[PDB]
Amino acid sequence: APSVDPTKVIFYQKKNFEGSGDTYAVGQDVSVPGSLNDKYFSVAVGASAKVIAWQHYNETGHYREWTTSQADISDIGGLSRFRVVDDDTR
Ligand SMILES: [Ca+2]
Ligand SMILES: [K+]
Repeated sequence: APSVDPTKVIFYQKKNFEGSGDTYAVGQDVSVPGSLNDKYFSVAVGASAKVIAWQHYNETGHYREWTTSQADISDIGGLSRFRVVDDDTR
């Protein structure tokens, strides 16, 4: 994965971290823009950042927690909403 600052994550519209990336940071709750809905397919995850992610905008459907970089997030079945939070198990 490309280098990413500890408190940040970068979403890509291709698998394997290809193409231009969109950077988000700890403290952001994001409903993905209409034009980018379901279009993110990999994510570089910074050392102190954690992504809480949902298939649907209303925080339902396939659910994921990503604490490490993901080369393929196809399995969430179309990413629509996520939060970037401090990377802590508690
Ligand atoms: Ca979706
Ligand atoms: K992390």
